[PDB]
Amino acid sequence: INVKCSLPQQCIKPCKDAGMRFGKCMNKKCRCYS
Repeated sequence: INVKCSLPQQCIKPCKDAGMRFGKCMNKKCRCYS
């Protein structure tokens, strides 16, 4: 899914359902990481 990009510190919103905390910004997309 096309999602904006941002640091893992401010990616909790898009990574709330996943229940993750960390993340990775790349390819104009933010990934959720445990």
